[PDB]
Amino acid sequence: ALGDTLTITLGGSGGTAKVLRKINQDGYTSEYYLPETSSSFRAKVRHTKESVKPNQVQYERHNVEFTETVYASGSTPEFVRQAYVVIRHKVGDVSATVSDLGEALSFYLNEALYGKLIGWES
Amino acid sequence: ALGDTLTITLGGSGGTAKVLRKINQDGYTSEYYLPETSSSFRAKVRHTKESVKPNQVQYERHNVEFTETVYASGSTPEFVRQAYVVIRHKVGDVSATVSDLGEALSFYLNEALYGKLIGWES
Amino acid sequence: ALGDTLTITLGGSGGTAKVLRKINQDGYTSEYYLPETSSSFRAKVRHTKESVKPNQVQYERHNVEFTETVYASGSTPEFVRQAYVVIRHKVGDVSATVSDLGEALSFYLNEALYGKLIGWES
Amino acid sequence: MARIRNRSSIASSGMSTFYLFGTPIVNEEIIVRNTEWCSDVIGNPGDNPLDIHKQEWTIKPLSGQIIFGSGTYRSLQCPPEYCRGASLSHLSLPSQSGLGTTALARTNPSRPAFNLPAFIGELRDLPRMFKIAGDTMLRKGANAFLSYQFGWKPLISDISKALDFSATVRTRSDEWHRLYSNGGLKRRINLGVDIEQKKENDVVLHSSNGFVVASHTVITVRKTWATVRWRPDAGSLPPITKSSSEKHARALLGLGVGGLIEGAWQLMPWSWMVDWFGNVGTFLQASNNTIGASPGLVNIMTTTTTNHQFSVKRDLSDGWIKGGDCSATVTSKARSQSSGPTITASIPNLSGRQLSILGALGIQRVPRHLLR
Ligand SMILES: [Ca+2]
Ligand SMILES: [Ca+2]
Repeated sequence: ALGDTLTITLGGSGGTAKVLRKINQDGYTSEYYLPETSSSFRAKVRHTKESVKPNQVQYERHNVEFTETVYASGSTPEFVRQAYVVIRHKVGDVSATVSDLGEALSFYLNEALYGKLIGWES
Repeated sequence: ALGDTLTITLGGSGGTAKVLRKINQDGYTSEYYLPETSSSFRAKVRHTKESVKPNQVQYERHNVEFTETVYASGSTPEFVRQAYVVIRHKVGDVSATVSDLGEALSFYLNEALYGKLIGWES
Repeated sequence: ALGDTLTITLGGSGGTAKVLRKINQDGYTSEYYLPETSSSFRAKVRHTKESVKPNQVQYERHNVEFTETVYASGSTPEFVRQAYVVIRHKVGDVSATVSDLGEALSFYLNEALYGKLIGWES
Repeated sequence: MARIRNRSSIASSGMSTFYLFGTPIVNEEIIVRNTEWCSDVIGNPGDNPLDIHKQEWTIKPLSGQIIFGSGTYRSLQCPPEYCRGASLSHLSLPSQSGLGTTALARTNPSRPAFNLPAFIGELRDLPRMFKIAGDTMLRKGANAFLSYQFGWKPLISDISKALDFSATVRTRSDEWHRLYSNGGLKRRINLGVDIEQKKENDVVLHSSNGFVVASHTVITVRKTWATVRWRPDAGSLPPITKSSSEKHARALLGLGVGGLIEGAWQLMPWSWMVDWFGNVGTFLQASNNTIGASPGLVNIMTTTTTNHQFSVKRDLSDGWIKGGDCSATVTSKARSQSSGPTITASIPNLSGRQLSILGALGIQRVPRHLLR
């Protein structure tokens, strides 16, 4: 499922709306595309499961990424702008705890943190 | 820096606030820790450079990592939870647009998306 | 955490109060020092966790040390006085009863018992 | 002397005209006036406070035209009149407190030193030991001190070790005296970075030839750091004797046992060795393997900058008006001085291999009374 068109709204709530479309899906993966004169939008959704090895917990991983590429103009060559998240947990673990952890991570990140994190403070 | 304590609110903005404490700092690398009766909370932040290639543009990297460990109970062994983000963009490019990217992603994710996403949908 | 200075009251409650200065920090380790005309005061804090084993118990050890050294006078060389304590327990143990055991050990030691102990009274 | 200086540059200029009856009734001019003014002190070798107030603009001129009966008005390549005021200020930020005290406390370089060996007390006595031993052996041959497994070769080895120690201490003293110069030892700390962003709305950009409204956004950044220089107190330095006699002594030692058997030994520089060994011994025992130091003044520098960027709102403008985007930047810098209570610190002089050279010199196994 997940819908047919993926919406990216740069600028958070109330921003500019961009719409992609399904292109391809293989290996439990999915891709979205949108072409433009000066740039293009990529979106990929991936799933995976680690190799079973006998007496330890077995884990499943999820990944979603947004990528933005700008075509070279004049001297400036190609360059990309990408940002993604990864989730890892157990297979039979209750989903509510993982969803709450994800909500917490989303809520902590905001434009204030992005503005601050750029300074390499640590 | 940003401080010595970080607040994690499980379940998004619902509640269940958690306050980690700074434990270390080594070269733009920071991590906070907090022990609990049946769980341990730990966060990590990192910044770095790629290997220099003779004729390719340099790239920024930001990593923010959340993890969690649940202590073995009964016959159930140890297992972990985590969720982390990564941002990539070139050196010296405009910071505000890169901020808008990433925070667009953060706005996109929400509880319903995780409910769907955990179901191996794509 | 640990402030910029470590206060020590040598002689137990009601003694002369000194204040060591934060001078070094790395890998969960920190140390305090203060120079004095005839002697010096040294205090460091260390933490460590042992590596993981296939079938064993994972333990953690804390350490705290005070060290006191007096400079040479005439033909008498220098000598140092120090005393440190450690605590060891599993990774997921209950913190409160560990604190109770620590209180027990601290309460047992008093000036009279130190006097008896130094006399090699076993 | 303290001087106030004002300086400016032209950022942009343009023209706007209104026609009526086919005549340019009003053709007023617009100027953007980049401005900065500074204060500084000269003529005094000591470090002085200074501050800077500085501002620039960046404007994309308007364009378009509109026509009426026998009259028009036009603002082609005309920077907006809003820049004529250009009054801007930094956003409020949390206040710092007691930066000087914290910098002075954290910056102190005092730390423990290597422990002084026992023979440093006897350090002053080495020369006569060697002189008397050599003289007695020469007078009564080499058979002396065979009961103690001693001879010519151990004596030369010990004296060579002593020269090595003397040169090492000499070089270290030279380094300390160099350090006393050029302002002493300097250290730096960082006192945090503060970042804040806000949003503003409904900024009128033009008030003639129509009206223009634009959005407004502001960015603020502050840094803060401090530096201090630690210099040795005058008179606490070690002896700084130069040394070319050791080269001569080493040259004599190269002659071997046969040379010293000849009149060569009477060429040893005993007086220099006695004087300098006594001086270094009394200095080491006076101090405890450390040099004192005192802090100079403490300075703090706090740069502050902000960006003011605009985007044209087209919903409250005449249709012919196009463009008008512009941005502005304001920067300030400061330098200020402070001082705290008196403090003294100690820094190690020599460590480990420096002091371990002569800790096991072999002549110590002979009883003192034979020499003394
Ligand atoms: Ca924004
Ligand atoms: Ca929830």
